[PDB]
Amino acid sequence: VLRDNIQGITKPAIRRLARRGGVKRISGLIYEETRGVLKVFLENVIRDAVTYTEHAKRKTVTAMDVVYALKRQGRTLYGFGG
Amino acid sequence: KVLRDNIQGITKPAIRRLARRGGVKRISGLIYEETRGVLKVFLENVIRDAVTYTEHAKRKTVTAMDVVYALKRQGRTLYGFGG
Amino acid sequence: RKESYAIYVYKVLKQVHPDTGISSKAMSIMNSFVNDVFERIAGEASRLAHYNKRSTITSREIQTAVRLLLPGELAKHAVSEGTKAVTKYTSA
Amino acid sequence: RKESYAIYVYKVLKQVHPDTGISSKAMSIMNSFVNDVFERIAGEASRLAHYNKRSTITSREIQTAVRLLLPGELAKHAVSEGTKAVTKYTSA
Amino acid sequence: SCECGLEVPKAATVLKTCKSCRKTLHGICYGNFLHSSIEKCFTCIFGPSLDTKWSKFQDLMMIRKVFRFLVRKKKGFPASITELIDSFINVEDQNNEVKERVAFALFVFFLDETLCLDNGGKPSQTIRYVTSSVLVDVKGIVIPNTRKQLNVNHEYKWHFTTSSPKAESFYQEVLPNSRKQVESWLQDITNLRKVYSEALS
Amino acid sequence: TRAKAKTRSSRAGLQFPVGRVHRLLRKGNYAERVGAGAPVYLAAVLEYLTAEILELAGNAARDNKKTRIIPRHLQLAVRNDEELNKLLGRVTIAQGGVLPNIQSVLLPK
Amino acid sequence: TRAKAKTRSSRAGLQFPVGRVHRLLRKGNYAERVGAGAPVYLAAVLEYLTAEILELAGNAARDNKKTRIIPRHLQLAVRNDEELNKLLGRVTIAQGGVLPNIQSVLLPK
Amino acid sequence: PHRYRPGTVALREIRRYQKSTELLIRKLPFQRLVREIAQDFKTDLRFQSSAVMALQEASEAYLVALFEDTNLCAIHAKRVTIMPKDIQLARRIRGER
Amino acid sequence: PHRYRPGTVALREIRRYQKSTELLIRKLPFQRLVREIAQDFKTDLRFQSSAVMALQEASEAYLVALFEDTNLCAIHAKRVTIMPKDIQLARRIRGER
DNA sequence: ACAGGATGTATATATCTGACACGTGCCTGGAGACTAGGGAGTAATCCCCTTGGCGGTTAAAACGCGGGGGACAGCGCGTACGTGCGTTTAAGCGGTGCTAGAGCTGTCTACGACCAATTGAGCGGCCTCGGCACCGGGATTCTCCA
DNA sequence: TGGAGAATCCCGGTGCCGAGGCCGCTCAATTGGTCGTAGACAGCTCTAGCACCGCTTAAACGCACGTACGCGCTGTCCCCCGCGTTTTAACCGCCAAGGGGATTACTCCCTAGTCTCCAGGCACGTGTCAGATATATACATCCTGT
Ligand SMILES: [Zn+2]
Ligand SMILES: [Zn+2]
Repeated sequence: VLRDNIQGITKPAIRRLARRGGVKRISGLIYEETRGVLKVFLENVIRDAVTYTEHAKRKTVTAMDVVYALKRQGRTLYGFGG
Repeated sequence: KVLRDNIQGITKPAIRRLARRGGVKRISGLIYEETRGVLKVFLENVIRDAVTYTEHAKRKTVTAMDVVYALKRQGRTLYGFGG
Repeated sequence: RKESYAIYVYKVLKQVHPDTGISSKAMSIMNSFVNDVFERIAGEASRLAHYNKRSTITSREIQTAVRLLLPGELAKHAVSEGTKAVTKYTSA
Repeated sequence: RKESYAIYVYKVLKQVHPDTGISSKAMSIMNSFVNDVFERIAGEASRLAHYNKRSTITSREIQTAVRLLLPGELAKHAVSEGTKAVTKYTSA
Repeated sequence: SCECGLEVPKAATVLKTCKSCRKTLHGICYGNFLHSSIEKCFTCIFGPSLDTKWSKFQDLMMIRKVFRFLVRKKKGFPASITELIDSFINVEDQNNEVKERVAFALFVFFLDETLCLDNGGKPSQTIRYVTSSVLVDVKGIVIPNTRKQLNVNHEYKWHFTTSSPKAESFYQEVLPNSRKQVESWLQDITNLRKVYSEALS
Repeated sequence: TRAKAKTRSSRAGLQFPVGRVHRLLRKGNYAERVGAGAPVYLAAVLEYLTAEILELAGNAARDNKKTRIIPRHLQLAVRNDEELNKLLGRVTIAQGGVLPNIQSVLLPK
Repeated sequence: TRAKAKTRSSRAGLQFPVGRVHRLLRKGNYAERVGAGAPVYLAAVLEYLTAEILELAGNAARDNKKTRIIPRHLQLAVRNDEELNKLLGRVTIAQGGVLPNIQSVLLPK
Repeated sequence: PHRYRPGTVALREIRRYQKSTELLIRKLPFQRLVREIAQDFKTDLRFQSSAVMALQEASEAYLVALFEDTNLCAIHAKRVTIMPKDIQLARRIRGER
Repeated sequence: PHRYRPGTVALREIRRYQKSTELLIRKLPFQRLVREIAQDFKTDLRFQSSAVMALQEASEAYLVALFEDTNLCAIHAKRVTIMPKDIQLARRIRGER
């Protein structure tokens, strides 16, 4: 059983994402709240992906299952099959 | 007859009533001019699609269902008028 | 000859509140609500069959589409209601 | 046996830039672009026939659906290209 | 209240009104006017000397009634004569006199080429016609030109039209205008009655 | 001979029609064939959601001391509930109004 | 006998297939019947849009002194143009990056 | 005289207009604006009575929801009055601009 | 020593990371997080290699776009640093919260 | 307002290598040639709904003026955040080994489409009464200044 | 901390128009039987997912230092709110003329269905050149003292 893997998203990694966004100076409480936002995003997408898998009677999650889940929420992705 | 300068029909007292329902307590003096510009852009997009549906059916009258279809395409569903 | 759900909505109202009425304007809103939900579920079930290369819409497609649309506990109670009706229909 | 638009996209490229290539990753993105636009236009034309109680999809449905989706001058140039092809096909 | 004096089923016609005397009128009796208000009716135009009990007036009303009913139905002639009679006349008011009047109206229609019999095809190549099969059940129908009766319990193909090149004006115009027109119409009705009497015996 | 006639709704103990729903699915360009149990499942779901809204609307009318439901009462039921609010998140109800809400900073002190 | 065989694309002077598009429309549950001129109209529209993107992408590659098109070049063409940006307003392109942009207030003074 | 202090009447109007469900724009002036705009797309058009009413219902709902987002932006900057730059920020974040 | 003044290096990193197209999160730690979340919905699941890569592409694009809206809110209040209350306002206006 | 040291970035040259452009063989799907029937266009008629004009009464928009309080700029202070250096740690890469589940054929039966005859449930028309809006009067409460 | 005064709430009596219930009938749902194909079930093959181990070095981590950004406090003054007058146009009845939507039979051309057959497109090899990787050099920008 895996546990406490949310800490893998380190402090230096978050700063790199902010730099590409165009942020110059960062507070000290940003890192804790960013982890919470990311966790909520993944739960919604993964829940729909598993639902497609069970309907097809399979035990492996494929790339097309992820693409269909994203499109339903309004975020189309180009590049991975489709 | 050609209509003109009807955007001034939206008076200053009317805009304040809309702001009060929104929950606004104090208003600046330059809000009224910019609000008229925002409303005009909104109507142009909706009316353009409504006329397109009318021409496809070969009619000269705009019906209530034409407006409902136009709103739904943009992502604003309306309940109450047919549909 | 036009069709609507007005007759059937009124029957459900008498089971919940036996002595409450409804106005004509509110009746139109409820009629539009039923048509809107009908198209969401039916449209989603159509794509499920296309992905898996099937030619039939069955109870499985309807059940899966409900879980994708309805949020939280609404989906949990809706599934039990649908399953309960099908087994009773098959027996009789 | 899988189908794609890779053969046809490459022909168009040689008309515009005669001496430019393309990588495999970029080819996949262009393939997904064509399928996406196909479903938007075809899906919209289906609803136009349903509203007017018709059973056929003709050139009028395709033309109207283009003007609803494409913005600004893209729609203006697309209509002329489609009309030009149909009249040439009818003559021959 | 109408000058026809009979009762019409609700589905057959649409009600109208006169502006002056403010009384209900039959739509089919006046030619299906555009608006629901009419300035003057027959009583207003003619005056106190208009006796509605004259046979000519009743025959005129019956002819106009039948023509307007057939025109507004937009389906041609019905299957049987009794079906038409039951459709636009109540059962209680149905007697022998109205049957004779209907037969006279049918004879007049046949005379003016409004209603034509099928020989080998449609009569005209330009004027629109509607073809239907009619089973004859009543007795007393006379074809004008051939001067022969029609057999009972037999079916024939009939043609019907609206804009005949030659038709009488008393069932073609919409509304009355003056008293001279009405008396001319009555004289024409008298002449048609004389012709029918001389052709029947 | 023929043994009477029972509606398919009665065999399932429902109030919403089943025969009508089956016809709409077939003449709607959804799929080539339609199964037998699909109309029964879909009819039950629609009935459940309808009873959910009507119960909350009736409570709002009682608090206002009225015996009829108007569009204002439907607005209050949907927006106060959390699940129904998320479902109808992009829907406008005619003659509905808004919920009373004032920011705390604006209040007098 | 039979007089050779000409593709329907050649009769219209196009590069995209017409026979294939006709089959997809029929086996797609869109309508009961499909007209004859519909596939020709739709094929021409798809070809026009494809040539529009490829022309802009080729210019970007030339500015960077390369002879191949990579996903980075497709991103630059779409975002710089105004019409194409509005069309693909909710689309993510893998390995695309972002446009260079820095707010003026952050610059040193 | 008995003058109310500034801001007292304004709070009283907020409670009044959040309790009703009527329309807040004069009907006749709004109708003329709709017909003027439609002249560009096509000439000699006719409207149904209920068609115009549908447009007015959707328009007012759009503006009321916009003022709620504008109000939040003003408080974020420690102010009470709303200003034109608050409207522009709300539309930019929302995605319209 | 030759110490750069504060803010000089930060501007240099902005130009560097707006010019490349690589991923900015370590691949191995991200994979373990995905498998842990999926345990709740169903047990004993297997993933394709390209399935995990699709999730990482969409996740980073979501976060980068969020920081742009957060930056605009901070400037509206006459500040330079970003704070937690700026993230909350952006999500509220956008419609997620 | 400069000078010069110090650090970071762009340019020209020389070797490798694996991904892309091109050729060959094979077969499945699109084109050619017919026929049959029904889907949509057209003309004549019916009839209701949108548009324009006229007059009167009163609700609402427009204007003016006095104050009050909120927006805005300037200044000072304490500390949280950026930059640089040394030590520790898992990420990344190249192997080896094994088995679970994806993907493809072949056989056959239960299930959904389709047709003819029968009948009862839902739609349109009509009456009828009571739920709610309006008006007038008294009672209660919230704001403001001494 | 106390009175005035204005705004809001509560009760009873009238009347009218909209919601609820009944009936005729017609069209859509139900019952019974036939035929053909979609999908369920069983078996097999080989792909790709999982597990483990050793090694090198790049990225993560902890700590010292100080300067720049955030936050609180004070003073100006300008712009918006509240209330009384005067004026303009929305709102409500009634009437009239005409435009355009809806209905129905007639007529004809266009699309679906079927059989034969052969080129256009896909899967599989092969080599070579565009891009990747080091190295030496030239130029631009920052920061402290003058
Ligand atoms: Zn009469
Ligand atoms: Zn009269």
